[PDB]
Amino acid sequence: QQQQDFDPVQRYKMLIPQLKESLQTLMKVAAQNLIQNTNIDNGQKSSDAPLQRFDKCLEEFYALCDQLELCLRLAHECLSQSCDSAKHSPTLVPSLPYPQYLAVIKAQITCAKDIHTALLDCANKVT
Amino acid sequence: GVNLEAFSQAISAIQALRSSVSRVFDCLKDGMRNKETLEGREKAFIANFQDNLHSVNRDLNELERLSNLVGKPSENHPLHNSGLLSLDPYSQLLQAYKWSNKLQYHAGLASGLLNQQSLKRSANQMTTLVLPPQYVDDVISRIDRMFPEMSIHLSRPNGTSAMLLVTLGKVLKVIVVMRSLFIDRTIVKGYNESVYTEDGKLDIWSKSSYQVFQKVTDHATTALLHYQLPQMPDVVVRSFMTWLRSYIKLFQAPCQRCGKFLQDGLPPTWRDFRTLEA
Amino acid sequence: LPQRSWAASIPTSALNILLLPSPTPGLVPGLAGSYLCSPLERFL
Amino acid sequence: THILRDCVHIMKLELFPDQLKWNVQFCLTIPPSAPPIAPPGTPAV
Repeated sequence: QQQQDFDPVQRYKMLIPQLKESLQTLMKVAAQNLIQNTNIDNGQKSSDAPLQRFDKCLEEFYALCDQLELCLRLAHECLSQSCDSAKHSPTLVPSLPYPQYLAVIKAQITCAKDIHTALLDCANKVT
Repeated sequence: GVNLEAFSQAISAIQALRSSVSRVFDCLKDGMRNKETLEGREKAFIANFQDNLHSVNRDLNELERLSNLVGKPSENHPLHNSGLLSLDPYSQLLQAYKWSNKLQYHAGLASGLLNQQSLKRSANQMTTLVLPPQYVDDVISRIDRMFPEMSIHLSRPNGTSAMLLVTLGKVLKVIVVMRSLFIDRTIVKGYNESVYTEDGKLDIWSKSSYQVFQKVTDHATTALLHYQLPQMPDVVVRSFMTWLRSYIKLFQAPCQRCGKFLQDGLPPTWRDFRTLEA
Repeated sequence: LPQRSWAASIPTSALNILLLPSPTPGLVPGLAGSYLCSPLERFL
Repeated sequence: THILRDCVHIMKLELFPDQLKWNVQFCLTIPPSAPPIAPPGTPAV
């Protein structure tokens, strides 16, 4: 249960700055840890500043990237489905009754199955 | 519209958005093996960093996106789901919905590669290539008129053979008097110079123009004599119509200046350019 | 031997059996349902 | 015994023990032959 209006566009748009700032923060903490260890090995007791362990931040960056990726994949699936439905199915959404639509769908499925069986028999006879 | 497919590319974009940062840390996974030539290796690091800018480009990619939304959300696809449990064992059809597409797409390649034919012979394996019924002419006429903004007419006052005339945005109408099936022996003129509606008394021939469209007429004759495929005359006349459509502008002038001659046109390669050069 | 509350890299033909949905949701006494139901699918 | 009727109906439909032995069973929701007002989400009672 998310209830995000199912619209991916503004979601991705509003989520982009999160990726930006998270990348900024991870680069910052990485540079901090770098200067810390470079003062550790040869410097002195100077790096006294408890920062993030760089594990949680990087991993949550990966996780938000993951969430945006799955959202974009869902958006692509939705648009592709809309496209092919528009391309190979008439517009009847309450001018044909739903039983007629279901019957047409079943008939098309049967014709596709017949085509598939014909091609399979052809491949069999070939071999 | 069809801009949704662009989002697909965007997908790959964000894919790099992951890989990029990995390619960053992998580059930091090890130091200088043996430079021995320069310290651009470190710059190489920044090089990978440069590709991170690509991510910002992704945000820019949305500027061209989001043209407009279509009405009737969900596009009638989940209407089947609204059915009762009886309808749910139906997804198969949707699968075929893609499959059929793949089919076409497959043919889209297959037919393409069918272009390189291997018919070592075409005779001594059998007929009546001339179309018997005087109704397929009307069929081809209707198929051509299905094209928009390009009107076609025909009267055939000579006899069994086909006679037709076509007009375009300009007054450069084309009169094609050919046999039953395939187009041959046509001519072109401009600005009522032919007037093949009631020229003199009928659709006259007059075999003339003021030395401007003559080259175009010869080129069209050549195209007719060259596109004569052994079968599928409908494909032939459709190709002829598409070829004729390419002169609706007569504006550009590449690979030369617009002063070489009276005009410029010879597009059998699906692209017009300066004539007298091919 | 004991139980836990966390998942940490459990190891595992088992995937093949867990995938390719079978038409028998476990017991499947045979009441109804002409649909290939995957074990992971019905678990989720 | 209000649910018992539908219970026995669904049981006889699923088991066929010993619409005149035809397809008569509806325990789901959002039927297509319902009065068209809006695509239902969870019409129970």
